[PDB]
Amino acid sequence: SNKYVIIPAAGIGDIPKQYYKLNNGKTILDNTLVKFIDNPLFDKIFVAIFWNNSLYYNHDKIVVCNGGETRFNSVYNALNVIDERKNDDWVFVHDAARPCVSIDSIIDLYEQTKSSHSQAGILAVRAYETVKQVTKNIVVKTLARDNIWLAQTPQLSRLGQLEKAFDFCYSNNLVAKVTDEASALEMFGINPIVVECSKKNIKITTKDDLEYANWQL
Amino acid sequence: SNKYVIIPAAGIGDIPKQYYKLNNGKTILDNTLVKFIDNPLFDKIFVAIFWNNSLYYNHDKIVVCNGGETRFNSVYNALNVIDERKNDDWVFVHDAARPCVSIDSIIDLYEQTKSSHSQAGILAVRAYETVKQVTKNIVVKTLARDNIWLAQTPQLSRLGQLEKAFDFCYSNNLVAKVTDEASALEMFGINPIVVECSKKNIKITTKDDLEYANWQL
Repeated sequence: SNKYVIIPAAGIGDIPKQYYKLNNGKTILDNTLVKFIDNPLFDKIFVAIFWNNSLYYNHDKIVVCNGGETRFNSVYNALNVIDERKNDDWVFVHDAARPCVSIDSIIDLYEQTKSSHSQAGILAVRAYETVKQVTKNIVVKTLARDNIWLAQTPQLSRLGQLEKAFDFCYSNNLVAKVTDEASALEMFGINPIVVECSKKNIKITTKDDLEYANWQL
Repeated sequence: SNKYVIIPAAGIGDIPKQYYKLNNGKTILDNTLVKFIDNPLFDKIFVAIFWNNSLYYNHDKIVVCNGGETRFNSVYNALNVIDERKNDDWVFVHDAARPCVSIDSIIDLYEQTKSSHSQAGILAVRAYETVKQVTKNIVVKTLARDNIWLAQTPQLSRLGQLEKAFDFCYSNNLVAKVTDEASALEMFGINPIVVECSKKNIKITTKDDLEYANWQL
């Protein structure tokens, strides 16, 4: 089957953070697109968001499409733009700002997911710190240990089932409750496997993990 | 009032990970003890666990005491060993393996906590990644966004109320449900404030964050 990557734009929730030339004059989005562009495992990459002058990519593998109100919508759109898509194709949804994901992790994810009952999987890191929930800088609830992970991307699923979960969530107005790809699947009744990546795989939100990203290399 | 620091041993759950000379021949525990040893804000530090030959500290500010079956117990013990303790003293419980916490954060925590209704506070980082819960490497549940933080230490509380929460949790067999200091307080009916630290403040569990720790410096 074919392997597709969807890379969403996100501001949820002028000049998106993803046009940020970080180190080596290398745009934060472009550095991410690299690991999938230069990899024959991925057939097409759907970048959803004036992209003429982004500009680094009017590349063969790259297909641009219309981002939406939310991450969910951008991914939904991207799915809807995959012509000649088949139920058994593969979709990796990935953060525009994670150019630190390792190849070993992506491979582990694909293989393990491919042999799973679910046919869905996410990269994830285990949570050893206590998860709290907070209202107005006050701790309102706490989570009992220990089966807790923070989800990292790529998140991977067979295409057909992913589209059905998305249609299900959209048509039932569960979009706001949707956070990652896995949560859409779970609401649809599909529970993805978890594949441990490295804490080195982080999303670039702050100036601090930007530093981590540079010392990363 | 007096400011006490409790630093627990933890293996939960021969030669504890805390006798690990990391960089500069500087033991992971010792590097942590540094930020509190060399700071006049802290009056005494209780290190709970053959400590003669640990060895770097038979120091003035340092008091050793008997660690327990769990982190809860080690802290409980340490509380019970604070002679001349007063209800309005302060207790910072801190991870033996976080020598990366910044002074600014500790100060922010103390001040904000001191002027709060709770008189308890924790350092914390916001969670932007989706929190999952997992059984047998399979995602069983997911958390709806977005009021989610991972708790980091120090965790800080007035002494009296902390002892009452601990007595309450012990005497009601809630110890296994206890994860951090804040969770003991919450079960006691006290909700701590949250003070945002930096993602740079991490616990040394892996070889990867050990690398982060060295590039940290």
